[PDB]
Amino acid sequence: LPVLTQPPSVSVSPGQTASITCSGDKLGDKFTCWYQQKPGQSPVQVIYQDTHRPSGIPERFSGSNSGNTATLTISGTQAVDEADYYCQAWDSSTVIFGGGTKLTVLGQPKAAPSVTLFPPSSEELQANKATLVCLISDFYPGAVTVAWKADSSPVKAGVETTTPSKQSNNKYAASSYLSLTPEQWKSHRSYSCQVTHEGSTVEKTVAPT
Amino acid sequence: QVQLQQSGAEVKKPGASVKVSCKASGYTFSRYGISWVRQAPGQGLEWMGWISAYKGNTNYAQKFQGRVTMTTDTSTSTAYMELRSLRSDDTAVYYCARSPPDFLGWFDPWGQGTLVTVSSASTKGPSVFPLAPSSKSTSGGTAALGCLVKDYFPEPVTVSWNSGALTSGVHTFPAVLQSSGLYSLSSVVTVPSSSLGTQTYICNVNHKPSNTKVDKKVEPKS
Amino acid sequence: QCVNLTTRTQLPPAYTNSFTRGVYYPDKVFRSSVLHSTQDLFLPFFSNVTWFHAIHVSGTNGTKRFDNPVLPFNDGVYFASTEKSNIIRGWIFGTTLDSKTQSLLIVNNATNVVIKVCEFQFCNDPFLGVYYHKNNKSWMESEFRVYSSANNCTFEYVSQPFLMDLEGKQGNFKNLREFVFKNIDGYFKIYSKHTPINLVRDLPQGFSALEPLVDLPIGINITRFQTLLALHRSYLTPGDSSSGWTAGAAAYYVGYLQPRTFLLKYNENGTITDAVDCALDPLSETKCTLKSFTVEKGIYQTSNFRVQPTESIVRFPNITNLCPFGEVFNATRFASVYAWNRKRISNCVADYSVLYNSASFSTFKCYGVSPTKLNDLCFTNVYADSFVIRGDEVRQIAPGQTGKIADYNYKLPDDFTGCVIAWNSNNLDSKV
Ligand SMILES: *[C@@H]1O[C@H](CO)[C@@H](O[C@@H]2O[C@H](CO)[C@@H](O)[C@H](O)[C@H]2NC(C)=O)[C@H](O)[C@H]1NC(C)=O
Ligand SMILES: *[C@@H]1O[C@H](CO)[C@@H](O[C@@H]2O[C@H](CO)[C@@H](O)[C@H](O)[C@H]2NC(C)=O)[C@H](O)[C@H]1NC(C)=O
Ligand SMILES: *[C@@H]1O[C@H](CO)[C@@H](O[C@@H]2O[C@H](CO)[C@@H](O)[C@H](O)[C@H]2NC(C)=O)[C@H](O)[C@H]1NC(C)=O
Ligand SMILES: *[C@@H]1O[C@H](CO)[C@@H](O[C@@H]2O[C@H](CO)[C@@H](O)[C@H](O)[C@H]2NC(C)=O)[C@H](O)[C@H]1NC(C)=O
Ligand SMILES: *[C@@H]1O[C@H](CO)[C@@H](O)[C@H](O)[C@H]1NC(C)=O
Ligand SMILES: *[C@@H]1O[C@H](CO)[C@@H](O)[C@H](O)[C@H]1NC(C)=O
Ligand SMILES: *[C@@H]1O[C@H](CO)[C@@H](O)[C@H](O)[C@H]1NC(C)=O
Ligand SMILES: *[C@@H]1O[C@H](CO)[C@@H](O)[C@H](O)[C@H]1NC(C)=O
Repeated sequence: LPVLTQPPSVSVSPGQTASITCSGDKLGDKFTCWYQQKPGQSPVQVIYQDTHRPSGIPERFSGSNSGNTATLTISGTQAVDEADYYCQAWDSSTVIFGGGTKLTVLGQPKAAPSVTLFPPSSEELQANKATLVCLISDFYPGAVTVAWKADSSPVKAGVETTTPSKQSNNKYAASSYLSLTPEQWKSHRSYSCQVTHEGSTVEKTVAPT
Repeated sequence: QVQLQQSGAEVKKPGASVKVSCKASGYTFSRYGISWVRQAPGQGLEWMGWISAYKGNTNYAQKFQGRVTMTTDTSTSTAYMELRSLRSDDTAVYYCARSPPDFLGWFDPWGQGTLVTVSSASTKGPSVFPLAPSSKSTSGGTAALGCLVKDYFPEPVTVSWNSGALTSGVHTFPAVLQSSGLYSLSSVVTVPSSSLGTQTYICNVNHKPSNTKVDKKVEPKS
Repeated sequence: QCVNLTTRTQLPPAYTNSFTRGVYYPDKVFRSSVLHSTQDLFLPFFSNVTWFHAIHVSGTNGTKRFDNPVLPFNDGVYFASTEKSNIIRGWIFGTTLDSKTQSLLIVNNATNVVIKVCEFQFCNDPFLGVYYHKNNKSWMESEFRVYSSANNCTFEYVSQPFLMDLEGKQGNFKNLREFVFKNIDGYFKIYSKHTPINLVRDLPQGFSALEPLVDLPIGINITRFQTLLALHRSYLTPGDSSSGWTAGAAAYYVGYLQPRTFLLKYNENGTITDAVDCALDPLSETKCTLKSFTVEKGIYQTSNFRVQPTESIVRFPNITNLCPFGEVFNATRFASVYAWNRKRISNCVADYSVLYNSASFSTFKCYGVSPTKLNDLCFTNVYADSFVIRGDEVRQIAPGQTGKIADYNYKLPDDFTGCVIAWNSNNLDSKV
């Protein structure tokens, strides 16, 4: 699998040009299509075969494909061009779809994701189980991601992550849970939840007692 | 003018088989192809496979090889896809796109998609723990405490603070759906660090499909 | 799976002049500077070779004018093409180009040639669909754009390709390819030649013989043929229609063979370097009569002139006694079956046609001689026997039967020669 790597979020102020890069291996002997999916609808094809655009798509979407990256470019980004954009590569045998890219027409000031971390309560310790609780809030551009840490290493098992949800103030919130047996809870001297958001990162940490 | 109408919002159990239909109108059905695309809720698109409407001629992905069967019916001009041996991880939205009769591209019109949900929990009451205010949650003038209400199926559940008294800092986070099939959530509120144990902070948990009502006090760690 | 491609073009095909082209070695027998005259199917010199414009492109938004007709195959064809591309693949030969008749298919791809005699189901506009890989390498070539089904498959052959590209070509030169097809005595013979030429509008002025390629032992009845062209898939549209296939420019030359006499001048290595076609003009008939390429002054007897006669006038004498059969076939009272009559018809003019076509006879069988050839033969005597029998006893009046009639009433010898005539007579002979 030549699997295409594509960034999770691109933030653009109203009136600028957005550039989405679908980079996968090879990708020069394959044609690439670009699809647009608004939230709650079926996707819409916006670029079919390597800079070719169908009728009905306005004259600001332009594709490109050269080397090991494909590129979608929107010029003069309005508020209606806010959706998910998928990159797709086909050959004689199979078809690969890339990851998403949520584009956002910054209608406000980049907020800071307030993070808050909680260790497993005492009753849960007596309950022969353990759960770490990482809450994220107020981070208006919603492309947050999370990573979990035992004393020095990253962990990738026992964690669940909510998709971002819009609050009343029209910013976002999210949550993640870490499953642990209490003996593993006291095994490692401390854990932490880190969140990355627009390159920036903030992490919080808790140690057992 | 062209049109792909899908069918159903099926709910199955783990182990059963599902059949989705996609009916075309507005063009000559016999000279094109149909491809199927999956999308898990909150994830990206996956390619399932492709069929040509001329004479059979399937092409499946290797992840779904041996599980899916796609057929056509040009007399009524519909297309069917059948998945077998369903499990959790297969609950998704299934899309039907009009591809060419050859060369495996061009997912243009995208019929509206059917949501297929697998599972089986019925109903269950919540388990509650208090997440104590701690110095790791404390910072300067304020410190946060909350209540974790987990493992329940019947989605509408509510947690209030002090019978509805505190509205400052009280924030209930969206419930999360685990692999076990049960929901879970945690509601937290910040309160001045001078007031760790001083006043009353009791979370009132009410589960309306069931009849669960429990008040849990949150106090600083021992 | 096949496409309507044919756009109606008002323009007719042009005509060029085959100066001296399409000559081949009609046999495997090394010669060395021997001036040899041969009567065979050749293309006549300075004949009228049709220039077919196939796919051709005009630039307004890009319009291809597809017109690829089915042509007759009279006695063999001379085919010629100056194509830089690889747009001319093989041919289809046959009688109906359909089911219920066998057909022959020659296909050249980039590494082999494949020849099938089979029972095809060709479409109205057959072509070869080619697919590529975005690095312009080949992916697949579907022959299901030619036919829809191919069953009952008799002959198959596969070898090194007939036609190759050889691009580059020393800067600015063109590669003329010539083929001669002829199907005689159950064999299908193909002759070929490749020659480099410069930028000429037509066939060149030189001389080049054609070496034989294959002699396929088929036994196929061929009266029509058609040319296969290769089209590439466009990938800029999902549909399979005429907008979904791209094409270059294609043109070829077609002339027909005729039985002529050619004087061939061999080389010392075994190479036909020049030739001349007898007939045509007088000078050439003299060169053929002398067996030379230079005639010295003189006067030479070259042939003969014989007026031709039309129609055949057959004169003869009138007619009197055209036989009045109207006594034996028109009697008021016949004769019993146990004492039949016996009339000995004699010298006269007998017209068995008035009998044969009278349509009043329920049975008219002839044994020694079929009926229509009676009015063209002469004998010594005709006898006519007459009687009356039941209706279902007429099958015993025949050579070699049994029954109460043929046993002892009237017996016919076993090498009978005449004819037996019988008709119903219920109203005359049966009475209440
Ligand atoms: C060119 O033609 C030859 C002759 O048919 C093709 O070779 C055959 O390919 C098929 C599969 O495509 C095999 O099953 C046969 O065994 C092959 N026969 C021989 C004699 O090689 C060849 O694939 C064609 N090439 C292209 C690019 O179409
Ligand atoms: C190949 O040709 C043979 C005859 O040459 C076909 O056989 C005939 O089939 C029809 C119906 O299928 C019968 O009514 C005839 O009696 C058959 N002929 C004889 C001589 O028995 C055969 O069908 C052809 N092959 C295919 C695939 O159609
Ligand atoms: C080869 O096929 C052709 C078919 O055209 C035969 O030629 C005659 O074609 C006309 C046109 O349809 C028919 O009306 C005649 O009946 C055909 N002739 C005969 C004798 O049937 C031609 O005869 C065929 N050759 C052989 C050897 O069978
Ligand atoms: C016997 O004589 C009759 C009468 O002369 C012939 O009948 C004629 O047959 C022709 C052709 O069928 C009819 O056009 C006439 O109309 C018939 N005659 C009459 C008077 O109508 C009959 O052909 C004779 N039989 C033979 C064997 O010559
Ligand atoms: C064009 O194709 C259609 C089927 O696609 C067919 O019905 C029609 O007869 C074709 N046109 C001609 C002139 O044969
Ligand atoms: C070839 O035929 C066309 C008409 O069919 C005629 O005009 C032309 O003169 C002919 N060519 C020769 C060389 O006779
Ligand atoms: C492939 O060929 C087409 C047409 O001949 C040309 O436009 C294209 O640039 C070629 N691509 C490569 C990679 O050579
Ligand atoms: C062919 O003939 C030419 C002269 O016409 C001679 O020079 C040459 O040696 C011969 N043999 C070959 C080419 O093998």
